[PDB]
Amino acid sequence: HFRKHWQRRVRCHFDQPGKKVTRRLARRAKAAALAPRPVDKLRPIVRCPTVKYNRRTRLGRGFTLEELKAAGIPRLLAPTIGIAVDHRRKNLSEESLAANVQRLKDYKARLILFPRK
Amino acid sequence: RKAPKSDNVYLKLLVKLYRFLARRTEAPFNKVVLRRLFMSRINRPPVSLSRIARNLKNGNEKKTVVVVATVTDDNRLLQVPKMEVAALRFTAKARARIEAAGGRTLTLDQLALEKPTGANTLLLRGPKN
Amino acid sequence: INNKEGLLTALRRIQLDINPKTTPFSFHQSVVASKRTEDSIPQIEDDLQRELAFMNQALEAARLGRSLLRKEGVPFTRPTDYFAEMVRTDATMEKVKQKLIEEATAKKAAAEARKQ
RNA sequence: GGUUUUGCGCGAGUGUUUGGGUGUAAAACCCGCACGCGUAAAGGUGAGAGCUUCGGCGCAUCAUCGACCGAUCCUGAUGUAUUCGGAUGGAUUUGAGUAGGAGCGUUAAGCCUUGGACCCGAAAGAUGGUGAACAACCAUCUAGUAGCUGGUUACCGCCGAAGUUUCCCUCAGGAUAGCAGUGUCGACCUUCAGUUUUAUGAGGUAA
RNA sequence: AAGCUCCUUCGACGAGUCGAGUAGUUUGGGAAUGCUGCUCAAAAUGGGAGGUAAAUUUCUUCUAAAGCUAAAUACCGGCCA
Repeated sequence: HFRKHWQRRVRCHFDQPGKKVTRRLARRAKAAALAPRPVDKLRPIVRCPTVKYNRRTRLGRGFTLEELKAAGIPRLLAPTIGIAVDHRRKNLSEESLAANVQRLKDYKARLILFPRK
Repeated sequence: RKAPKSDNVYLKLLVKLYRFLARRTEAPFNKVVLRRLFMSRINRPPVSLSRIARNLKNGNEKKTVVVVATVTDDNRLLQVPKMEVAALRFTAKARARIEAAGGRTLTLDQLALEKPTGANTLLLRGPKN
Repeated sequence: INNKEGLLTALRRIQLDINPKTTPFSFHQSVVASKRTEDSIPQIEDDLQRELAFMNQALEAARLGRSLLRKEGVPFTRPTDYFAEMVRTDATMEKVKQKLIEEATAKKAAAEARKQ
């Protein structure tokens, strides 16, 4: 499979450790900007779509509005205190709702919220 | 032959030991062990615990199993009998399952000291291809 | 399910009269083979035996239809003076002549190369 | 990117290096979930290395008789929702099937395919420009490609050929076997032999 | 000025655009894979795309024809190291 001019389109990766250093320094810069805050936002537990991966779960995009309302977190405050919100996802069942609500109250139990001024 | 193809220095130590034995004793066992020590890895296929468990059946349960290869664990074998095996290498699960059953694990130099001529031994080869 | 009497009565609701004593052969133009076409084919997978069995059934049909049309007097033989349009365009028959002549010269070139 | 062999680690598993952590900072060290490949979803008899308490036990492998399965050929059970099912006895059955796993990763060497592809060597064709004055030149695609030449870099040692059988089809050719070599298995002067002898074949051919 | 709650009140969502026929071009891709040109030219419990032999198109999942937006990505050039 070398029918085309592959010489002009070879990508080497001699900058792999340098890019790893760059990524770690970017994370350090994020830490410097957000000093007591975590560098990541909280994300829900979701089930993998297909039948092949139905058994396992992973991290989602953001919490459903029903999950936030059931956990006692208002919708507008949630992105400002480190929680990700996804308006597209639906719960569709009482078992993902309970799991992500438990995740949200676990996050609330370990949060140090500071006053505005 | 004249030299083993292996670069393992302990393999060459075993080759020197069994050269001496084959020369200074009239035991065909030592000559066969030396010949198999000269042989390559593909010519020394792994012998599983189940194949030894089959061959340890009639009156050989009191004999010492000699394998010039690596004994591997077999998951198909549910119960491991008591066995005294002398081999080049043992995998971790195979050695653990042999010692957990009350059996024992040997190297070839301990065999050469305990059984210099191979009396009451059971020479076993792994399946070809 | 097989509600058989339902299929018979639905056929009766939609049957036309097919009786050789009442309607002529040209009306239906339908002939049914006597052989059931399951004994002539031992296994399904071989194409040659299945195709020759279908050939046998259609040849039986063609013979009996030709005999009945000869009894009827309805014209059967398409004559050479009758020119009509074709089922597929004459480009397609140019192509099929082209492959026949191509394999003909391929076979004769192989034979000539074996002679040479 | 395939394939054969030697070494090595682990082994029914194997592969840390996409990435994350860490660092004395392109090194070294560590690994959370995946993913790739592989594995999963014991019979008789006879030889046979080796062992033997001399009674025998018998590796790997081979031969032979058997066993089981995907599926195929009939016989067509209890049963069946009443139109579904296959129980028993039989087959010259197959398989890249089972019958106590061998693979994964890496290194070294050899071979094959594609990239400029061991080095140098057409006529061409295309794109975009420069000039004239009755197609030419320039740069690039382009290290274009086809055949066919020329050339292809120290020493010593050991082993060493063929220029043929058969098959198929392009003509512009490959495959198979042969000659040379390597590994494994089985015996081991048992056995083997471009040979004589004995019997034997076509020549009773000469005499 | 702002967020939330409640409800004997309301809730406007992009047209020579979808789509049909046809000619090119392109793609692994005739539900034309996408795009474009010509002719015709929509809807409102609507429209698009999928699932399904399962008894009829049951069900599922989104809203086109207006627009903005950092990061992870590329880099034979620029200022350097």
